[PDB]
Amino acid sequence: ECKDEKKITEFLNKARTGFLGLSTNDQPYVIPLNFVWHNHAIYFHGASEGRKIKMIEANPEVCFTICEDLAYMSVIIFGTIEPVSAIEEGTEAMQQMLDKYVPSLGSRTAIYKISCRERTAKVNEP
Amino acid sequence: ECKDEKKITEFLNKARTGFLGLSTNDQPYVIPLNFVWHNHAIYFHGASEGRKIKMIEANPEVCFTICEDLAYMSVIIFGTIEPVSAIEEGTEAMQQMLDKYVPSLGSRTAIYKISCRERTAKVNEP
Ligand SMILES: Cc1cc2nc3c(=O)[nH]c(=O)nc-3n(C[C@H](O)[C@H](O)[C@H](O)COP(=O)(O)OP(=O)(O)OC[C@H]3O[C@@H](n4cnc5c(N)ncnc54)[C@H](O)[C@@H]3O)c2cc1C
Ligand SMILES: Cc1cc2nc3c(=O)[nH]c(=O)nc-3n(C[C@H](O)[C@H](O)[C@H](O)COP(=O)(O)OP(=O)(O)OC[C@H]3O[C@@H](n4cnc5c(N)ncnc54)[C@H](O)[C@@H]3O)c2cc1C
Ligand code: NA
Ligand code: NA
Repeated sequence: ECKDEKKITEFLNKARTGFLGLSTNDQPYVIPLNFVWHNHAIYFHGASEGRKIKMIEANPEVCFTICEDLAYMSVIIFGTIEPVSAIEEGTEAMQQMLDKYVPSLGSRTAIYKISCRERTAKVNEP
Repeated sequence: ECKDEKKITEFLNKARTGFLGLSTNDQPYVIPLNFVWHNHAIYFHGASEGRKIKMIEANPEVCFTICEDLAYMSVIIFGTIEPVSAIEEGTEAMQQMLDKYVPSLGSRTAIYKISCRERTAKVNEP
């Protein structure tokens, strides 16, 4: 039931893959995504078309769950998602990603931002 | 947009962690779980108390997403979840898990079963 803000941040900076949970009606949908943790927020680059985007336009309340090694730590982030229009925020977040992953989603894409309303972390046995 | 039933099965047998997506109202909740793929279904052992179980009793329509290495493969499973009362199905599934993970959730637990109504797989670049 962890609460060490530096450990979590380190984890959120290193973790490669996160799982975005959406729902319209009572029908959940969970997809893996590359992401960066920046500001007090999760950003990812994504095609601005698809099931994920229909659901978001319908219901921007989302969940983002990350879980990995360095016993297992898992973080869950609740908040609301929205596409980024701020050019510089958008550009920072993109550079932050290349730096993270590299130190076609093709036609029409955008940067998306989940504002961290609530966050919970846990360390787990097996 | 893969469709090789043997490759997927091999993947579902080996993958360590899955992500269970639930919703009540328009509020998603995603948690990581140990699991086995058996029958045409996902089973896991879990405490029969907690947020996960309140939501399930309210809305048994769920999503289960698995994503890992052996380029990246990701599988999404849609279906309905329910606790297992069948003693032998329950016992097979439990043995299947020990064999998978080992070849406190404490008080009150159960085996849960997501019946695979629909399944989709994908292989991904980065
Ligand atoms: C490790 C990894 C990293 C990824 N990183 C990113 C990224 O940063 N940005 C990004 O946009 N995408 C990323 N993806 C793919 C991401 O899941 C896509 O956005 C998603 O696959 C397509 O989204 P959609 O809802 O618009 O798809 P749609 O094409 O509209 O999906 C419709 C149907 O296709 C199936 N489906 C969709 N996605 C998947 C999936 N991933 N696996 C199995 N079935 C699926 C579902 O059954 C769904 O109902 C990554 C995937 C992996 C595995
Ligand atoms: C890799 C790994 C494997 C796991 N395998 C299993 C397993 O097979 N069976 C099992 O029951 N559990 C497993 N867990 C833990 C699983 O997530 C628990 O069921 C869950 O953590 C508690 O479920 P709940 O909704 O009843 O929790 P509750 O205690 O009722 O949760 C209430 C609040 O706690 C927070 N929270 C709950 N779970 C997590 C979490 N995992 N990470 C961060 N915050 C959380 C959320 O903010 C939530 O709103 C595993 C976890 C990890 C990381
Ligand atoms: Na993972
Ligand atoms: Na994973």
